[PDB]
Amino acid sequence: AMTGVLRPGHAQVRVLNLEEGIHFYRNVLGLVETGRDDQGRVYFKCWDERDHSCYIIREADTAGIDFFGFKVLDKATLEKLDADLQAYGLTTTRIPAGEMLETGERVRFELPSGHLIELYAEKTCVGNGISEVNPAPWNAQREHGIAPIQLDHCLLYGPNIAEVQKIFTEVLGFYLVERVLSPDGDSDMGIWLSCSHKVHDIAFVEYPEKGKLHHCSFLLESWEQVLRAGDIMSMNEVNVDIGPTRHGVTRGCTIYAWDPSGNRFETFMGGYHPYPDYEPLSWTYDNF
Amino acid sequence: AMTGVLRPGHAQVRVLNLEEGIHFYRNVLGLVETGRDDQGRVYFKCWDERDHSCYIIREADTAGIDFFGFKVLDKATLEKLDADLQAYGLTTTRIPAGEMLETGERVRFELPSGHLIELYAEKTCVGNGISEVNPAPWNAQREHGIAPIQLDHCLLYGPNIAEVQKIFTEVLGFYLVERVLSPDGDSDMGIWLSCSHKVHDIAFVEYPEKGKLHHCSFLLESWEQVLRAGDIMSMNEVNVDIGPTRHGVTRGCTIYAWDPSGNRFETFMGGYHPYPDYEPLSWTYDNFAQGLDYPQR
Amino acid sequence: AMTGVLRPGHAQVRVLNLEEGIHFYRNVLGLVETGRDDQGRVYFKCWDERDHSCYIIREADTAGIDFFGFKVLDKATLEKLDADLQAYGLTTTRIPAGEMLETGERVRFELPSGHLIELYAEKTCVGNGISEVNPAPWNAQREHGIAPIQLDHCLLYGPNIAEVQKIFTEVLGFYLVERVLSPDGDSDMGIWLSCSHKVHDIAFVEYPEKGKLHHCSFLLESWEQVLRAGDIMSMNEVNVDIGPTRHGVTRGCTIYAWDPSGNRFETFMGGYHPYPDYEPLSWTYDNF
Amino acid sequence: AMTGVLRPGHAQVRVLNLEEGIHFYRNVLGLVETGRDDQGRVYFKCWDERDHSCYIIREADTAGIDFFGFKVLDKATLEKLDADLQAYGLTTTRIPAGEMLETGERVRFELPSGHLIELYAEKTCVGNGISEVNPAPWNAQREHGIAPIQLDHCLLYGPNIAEVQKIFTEVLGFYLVERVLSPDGDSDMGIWLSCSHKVHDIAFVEYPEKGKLHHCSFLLESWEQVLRAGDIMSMNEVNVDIGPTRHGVTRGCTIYAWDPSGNRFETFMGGYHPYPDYEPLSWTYDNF
Ligand SMILES: [Fe+2]
Ligand SMILES: [Fe+2]
Ligand SMILES: [Fe+2]
Ligand SMILES: [Fe+2]
Repeated sequence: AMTGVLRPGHAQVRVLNLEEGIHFYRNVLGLVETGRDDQGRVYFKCWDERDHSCYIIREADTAGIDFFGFKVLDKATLEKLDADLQAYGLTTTRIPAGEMLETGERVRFELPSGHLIELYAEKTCVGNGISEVNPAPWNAQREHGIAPIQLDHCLLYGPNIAEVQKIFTEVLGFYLVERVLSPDGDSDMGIWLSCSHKVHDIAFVEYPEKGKLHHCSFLLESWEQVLRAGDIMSMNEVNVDIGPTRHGVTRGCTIYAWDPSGNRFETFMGGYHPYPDYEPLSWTYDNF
Repeated sequence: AMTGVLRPGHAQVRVLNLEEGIHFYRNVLGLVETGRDDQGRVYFKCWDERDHSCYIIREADTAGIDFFGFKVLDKATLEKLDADLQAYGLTTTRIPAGEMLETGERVRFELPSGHLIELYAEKTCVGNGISEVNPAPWNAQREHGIAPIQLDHCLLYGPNIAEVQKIFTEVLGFYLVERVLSPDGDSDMGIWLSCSHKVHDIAFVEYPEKGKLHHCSFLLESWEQVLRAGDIMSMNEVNVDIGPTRHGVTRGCTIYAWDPSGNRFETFMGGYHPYPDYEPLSWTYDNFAQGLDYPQR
Repeated sequence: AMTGVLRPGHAQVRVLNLEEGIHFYRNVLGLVETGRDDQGRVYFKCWDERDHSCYIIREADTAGIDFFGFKVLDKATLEKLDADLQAYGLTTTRIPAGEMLETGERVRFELPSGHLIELYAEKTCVGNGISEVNPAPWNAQREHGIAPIQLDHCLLYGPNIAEVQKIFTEVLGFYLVERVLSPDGDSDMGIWLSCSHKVHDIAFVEYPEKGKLHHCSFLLESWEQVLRAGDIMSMNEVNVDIGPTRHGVTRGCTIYAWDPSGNRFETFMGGYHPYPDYEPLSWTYDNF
Repeated sequence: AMTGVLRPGHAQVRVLNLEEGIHFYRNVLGLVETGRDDQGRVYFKCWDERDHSCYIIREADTAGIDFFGFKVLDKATLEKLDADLQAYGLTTTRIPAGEMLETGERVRFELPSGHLIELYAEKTCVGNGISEVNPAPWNAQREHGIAPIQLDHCLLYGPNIAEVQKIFTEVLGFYLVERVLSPDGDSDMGIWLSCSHKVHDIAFVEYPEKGKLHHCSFLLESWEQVLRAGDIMSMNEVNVDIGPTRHGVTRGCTIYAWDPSGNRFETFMGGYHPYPDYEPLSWTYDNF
């Protein structure tokens, strides 16, 4: 069974120019817009997902991530984790239900790396636009823009990664799948964490600047859809970070590109299938 | 967090001839031979898996599946599941550790459909043939035969699927992802169950005969690998049931082929990502009647 | 250099319902419509080709093919082929320019198999919808329906293959790439002919009835696109002959499907790269 | 039909060390070793080609290309071609048959760009290691190393591209498919020439030094086989130049890597289907 924290639920990013962000994400990446709220944010979800949002856009003075939340099994599991997080030593805040459109209340806290993380149990299930009975074999959203299948994860840059990991593995029920060993002596300079059987649901890399966003990732269906996302990136003059390639760490076949506002995002596919009884894989710092 | 029942752990299948059985599986299917015991069972595992075995072959007079087992999180989860299966009403058998090469003890029990299912917490980790430090994405093994990535599931034919469903969802922590609705006077004619975020770890289709194994399934990296297995099956004059195709009742692109003994197997890739909070999808009987899992055809 | 007969240029097929055949080819197959003449024929071209047309549909009381034409290098070449065909003994018919929209004059003759074949040197180049300067690798057109890349060939059914092989090899400048051997008593049941370095530009199979059309063929980019074609066909209730599969006698990974009128067509990719100096491959009858 | 110059026949390149070259091309690139003569050259051909060789390496003081030969339709075409070169103002050397293993006489000349070009009509057809009757659906050779399907072309660096262009399109019956403009006072900083219906069998870029080799290219089956070439390269610790990506000029999805001696080679796939009746595509200097 999949219990406790189930999967990445949503990332709310900051954009410099709303209209430019709404067009980029809706028409280039191919996310499906589900709503806009009186606070100025626009709600987006991957076409094949079932919940109302997985990526929220918001205008502000700088690029970067406001926060990253995960959906948990149920409301009981929400209070339980709230209590454990507190018991651990973190100050928990409770954003009331509805503060976000179609979203129940969420338990928020801040990590030693300085990132804002959320936990919620309820969020509307608008579905994927396909019938629940004999779902058709083909659908048009599938090909609107890049059109990724799900918010896969995010990679964060922050200072106290060790304290970070203990929180996730000792309290949130994640496990280390991959890690990058320090140049020497000691710790991990990068950690890939999973709360399921995916290579990872979130990853953290050691860095001084607190709360920095490296990237939010979207899973694609094949290597060819990655080449395709590449072509669509050029057609739309999207600044690309690292063209299509393989990731030693994760084995992901990916493309790193930039938002019109500087936020790095990723469209990849590939990876093995780890489970909680697995020992993590490690990479020497010189190979990182 | 992945808890309780984790994943398909092994299937023990019956081959009419042990020798030709080892060649096909290791040379055509591409599974990795990992050991052979006193009873003369020969063990295999997909190259990318980490545990000693996922597929065990035993010589016999009849083809089919002896049993199908799931790996559970830990010893404590195992004793608990054993306990809950008792409390629900099923009788439990306890197989001693070592009875299977490199495996801890397992909890066995028969379903109302007749198939024997097993649960275990321990099985030796032998690795995936690749270094644990600075690992490459693959090695020569990925190109030995079809070389599937993992034992994905199995589909079984049995008489009391409504009860099997209850057992798997209420006791074992599985959830329904998809089903085939009754011809009209509704009920369920087929069920696809997941204990993870996979479309299904196991499936059952209503059927008179008890203990029927429709097929065991192995996951391939991509659609091209599926095309490649088809070329490999052709070359080895393997008897293919239904060539590469868009499955249907599961979104998988697959090939159903036969064992030299008559055991059907599946090489496929693709699927969506369901989670425990999702509601299942449904297929109307007529639609299903056109599918690959229909008792007829 | 590619000389004489260059490539399949057009196929004219009969449909029982004009407007019902139009929606299908433009929306299911995804061909691009380029025009409609007074005879009530409508023209199509794969999106990546440059010529005004490659497939023409005419309303008639019976399905099948009217003719199949090949484009040749130039007028000189066309007049030469015209003479050469007659010197072999074949009666030649000359169709005037503009008889077909945007098409120059063609040379038409009938084979022993009962099919009509055409040669033409001129047809307006309308382009592939992409610019001539700094062209992108593709555009929206590539994802409208199946959207094949080119009219690849056709397979014809007819009675005098031996003589048909003769004409193509000795008059038209083609060569045998592959052949299916007759049961034991050796002659040729099937014939795959090339006038380029493609596995084949046309193919014939010995059959007692004359002028029969087995299928016109359309090329896709990848196995992934063949799989996609299968999905689009399923979504549109297209009657599929034989599902996605690896055809031995060509290596192509294809799908045979049916037009709403009964005209079979194929979408496939793959094969090898043969040349005029290569000896042909052979298949035994049973294997066939 | 394919007449005149059919396709790229062979490339002889120099390797600082025979043994390491023999290992790389045989076991990493996956070329099939066909032979070795008394001058110290070892011979290779792609597994799927049919002729005895497409790539010949020699131990020398430097790394570059000695010569690159094109196969022609027949002997008459060879004499024909040689005579027109001379009538063009090019002296031609005549290498006697046998000189190169399993290879007949060959016409050789030099381009104004300093490179040596060969033309030949005969080379022993060894086959592709698969039967000529009921060819197997696949062989183990197909997965031995990267294992390209054919010597697709080569790109040369040298001066006076304009001169070379004209020899090719005016004497060898090649034609321009794509060009790269110069900033202004427009001439071609780069040209892509085809003598078939391939995007190109050869290309040249304006360079001060003459006789330079930029890279020899090998064709792959699909976008996934390239990613695979990527992985195999990494596994063998081969230095990769420009990671897997979409080209633009040719549309080819490729990866450039280096020889254990410095020669750049390529393994790609993809591209359209041009013919001699097509007008070349153009790229402004800014994109190049
Ligand atoms: Fe990532
Ligand atoms: Fe299955
Ligand atoms: Fe065909
Ligand atoms: Fe190239």
